Amino acid sequence: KSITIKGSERESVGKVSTKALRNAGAVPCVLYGGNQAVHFSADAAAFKNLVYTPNAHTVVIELGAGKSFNAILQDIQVHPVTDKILHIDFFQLFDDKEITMEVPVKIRKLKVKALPANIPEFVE
Amino acid sequence: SLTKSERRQRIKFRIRKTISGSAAKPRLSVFRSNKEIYAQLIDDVNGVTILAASSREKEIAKGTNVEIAAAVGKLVAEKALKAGIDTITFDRGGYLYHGRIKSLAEGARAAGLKF
Amino acid sequence: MKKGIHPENYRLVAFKDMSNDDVFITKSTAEVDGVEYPVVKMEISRTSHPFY
Amino acid sequence: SKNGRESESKRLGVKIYGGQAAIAGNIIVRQRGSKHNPGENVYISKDHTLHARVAGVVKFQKKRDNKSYVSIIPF
Amino acid sequence: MLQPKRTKYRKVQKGRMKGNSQRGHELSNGMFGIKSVHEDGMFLTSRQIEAARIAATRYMKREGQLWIKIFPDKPITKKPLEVRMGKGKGAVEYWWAVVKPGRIMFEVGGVPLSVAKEALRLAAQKLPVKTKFVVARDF
Amino acid sequence: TPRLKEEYKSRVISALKEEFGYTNVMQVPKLEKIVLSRGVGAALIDYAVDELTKITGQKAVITKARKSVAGFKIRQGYPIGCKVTLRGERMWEFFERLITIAVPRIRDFRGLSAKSFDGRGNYSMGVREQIIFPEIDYDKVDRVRGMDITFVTTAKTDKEAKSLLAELGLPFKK
RNA sequence: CGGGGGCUUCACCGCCCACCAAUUCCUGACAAACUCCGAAUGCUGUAUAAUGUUCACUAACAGUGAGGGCUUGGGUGCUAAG
RNA sequence: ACGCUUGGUAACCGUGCGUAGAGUGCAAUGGCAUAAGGGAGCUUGACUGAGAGACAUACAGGUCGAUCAGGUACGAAAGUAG
RNA sequence: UAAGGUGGUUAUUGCGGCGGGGCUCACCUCUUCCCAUCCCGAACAGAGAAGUUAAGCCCGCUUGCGCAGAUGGUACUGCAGUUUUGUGGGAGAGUAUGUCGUCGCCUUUC
Repeated sequence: KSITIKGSERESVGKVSTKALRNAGAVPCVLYGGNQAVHFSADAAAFKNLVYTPNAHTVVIELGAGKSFNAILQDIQVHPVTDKILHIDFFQLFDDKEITMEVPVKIRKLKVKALPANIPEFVE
Repeated sequence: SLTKSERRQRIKFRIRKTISGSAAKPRLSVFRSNKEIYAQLIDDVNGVTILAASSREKEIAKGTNVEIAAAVGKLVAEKALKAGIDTITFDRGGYLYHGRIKSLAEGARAAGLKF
Repeated sequence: MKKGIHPENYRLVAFKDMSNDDVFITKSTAEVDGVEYPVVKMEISRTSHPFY
Repeated sequence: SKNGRESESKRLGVKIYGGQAAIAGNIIVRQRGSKHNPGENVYISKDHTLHARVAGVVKFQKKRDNKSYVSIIPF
Repeated sequence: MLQPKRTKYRKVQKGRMKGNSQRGHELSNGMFGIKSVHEDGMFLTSRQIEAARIAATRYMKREGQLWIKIFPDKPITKKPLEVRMGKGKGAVEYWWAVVKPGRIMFEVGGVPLSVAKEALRLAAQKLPVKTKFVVARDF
Repeated sequence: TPRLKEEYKSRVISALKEEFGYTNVMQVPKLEKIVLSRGVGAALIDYAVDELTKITGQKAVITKARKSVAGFKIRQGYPIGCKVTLRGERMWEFFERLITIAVPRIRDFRGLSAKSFDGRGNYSMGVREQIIFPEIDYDKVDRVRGMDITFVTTAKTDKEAKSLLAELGLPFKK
């Protein structure tokens, strides 16, 4: 399966920017793997269908002015006392990298390495 | 360090820990080997090597290695006493001061090059 | 070697066997002269018994 | 109790730093063991104290597997 | 009771716990757990730990395990009564563990949600911390 | 001058050149040393030194201990060792006489242990010191204990090893 | 890997079975007297920019040497105490 | 770790792996393998007259220390040794 | 171009594996002499050049073990008020990733 995520490229990076971003229900995320790491922001609503689901998805990052990024969820940071998402880190996929992922077994999760288009949804 | 080269590198290290040389009074390194022993005058404070002698030239007569080393020492002494170098600090390069090394040192001491 | 520590009785001696009359001249530290050197008369040499 | 004893401090630490001037006999570092090794124009004493040899500017320049080599640039 | 078999030193100073534990706030090997949502650090003692463990184990008789992601590693002393202030530290009274806001203490893997909520609710009534019931994201 | 050195350099070089897929002459294994040692469980019993400097024609050493394990009351620094080393034509003569006489004189001598190799190419064999060696007279001896002879060679594998030995007088129980 | 325990028997002999269980690998995580790492601040030196004896030295004369509250970092005490 | 009579993987020996887990008389800390740890040869500088300059500093005290002169020990020599 | 000697550079420079080479380097043969083994020409020292790239050594490849390592976020923290916070500094760990070195001086060579 695959999900889509419309983000907004961050124009300022720092502490004041992150504070003003989290004071509006947004989540700063980073995406790396290609030419340079791109920092964007999600509305904290594109998730809850990618993070809290017990399945393996692939995100299609669309910054509007940019293009499809075809990322995979790699890193998540949560708050200790509130369980709120603080930061997400995505890994790009273009055509072939023998990417490594975690796939849930079907009758916890096994690590697999496969081409971007040859990843299984569940192993048996 | 027991491969006949690491053993010599250790000696060279604990000799160079105290032996060095400036433009005046440079260092005299020796290299033995199975044949054709070599010697060289190095300036460790600034890089460039001053001179170098070896038993490969039209000046050495064939014979025993001790006599060859004495001749090489005389040659390097006569070559170094041209520009004005009068003092040297003779190191060993990881070789015991006995035999060809001592012969080279005595051949250099019979000539000038106060050391 | 180092002269003055090792035994100087390390000479050439014969090991003439008794069964097959085989004489082997070796160097060891060991009786009397057999032909031209001391001799050690024994029972079983390298070629005396099976498994050899 | 049985824990009421201690000894006076030896006032160790780092004397003249790596940007200041010293003279022919200025103590540079007081140590317990050669953790700051001597470099150029700097020697070590019996008590592993670093002394200057000539007047100049101190320079630490940690190197060679994280080992301080205090030296003096003459001036 | 849970306590180290031996240790280097007998008496330990009573430090200062600054909250928001940045390590140990995620579920692993279990899908349900209880986490501290207090405002300051606390000392969980071995008696409380054993009481909560046995209370959670009497429920769900033989189904699933009970992972305890904590250990009472530090000794807390107490001088006897009717003694004036100061003749040295007192004898070690008990052993406790530092719990900072966000730390997860108990976990259950086997039982379903309907039983794992009741068991953890029954166990949380023996701890001196405000606890919330957390479930894993991959569930 | 010895027999086995000439025999080696005359036949065994060419023997090991074939049947093993070797190309260079400096690739065939050779015997480096025959160092033989003997332990002493007496923590003035150093007659083993004089015993060992009779069958080799070469002086031995003492090799004071290093570990101070109080189980045996060793008190590290004791004469418990002999450790006489032979790595020359002395070793060639000793190995010659050993393999030709007093090795085939053990009570029910069925050869040697074919699996006594340590995997690196060396061969450690222990003998029980009978009257086998024709250097002692069995008259003024205290029934000295055996030895732990060790042939160190140049061979790299155990398969390549044991061939230089089977090409010599040592029987490997087969 | 091996030791303790049940049956089979001349043979703690050749076996069959369940627990405490060396070494190795994977995870979760503690320490003032642990550190492969490691800040902010503070300290030192040079120059500059603001303020001008506030600095330093000599002589003479003193008093003080029972302190306390509040904020912060700690030890002890029961994360008690004006 | 692998081999070998006593000898037992904890005595000695042989071959590999082993940056330091050993040792440094005696507590702890710091340091040390290009050794401050171990061995062999020769020796007594564990000398005389002394202290450029610093670190601690109520005082009394304390610590490190470079050149020079007179004669020595080792070393082929540099050089080291108060 | 290639090799040998000798230095600077905190392993991105090391360890291992796979192939190639020998005017110089190295094994290699001997112990009368100089020299040495708490036993051994094993090591050191000397006398030689029958053989050899087998090894040491040098080249080319290898992300394998090591070593280095971001951007972003977080912890922590100086100053000001306070339940909140605002201004600056900003880790450690982890991820992507990089690395099979580089810079001089002499002698023989092309």
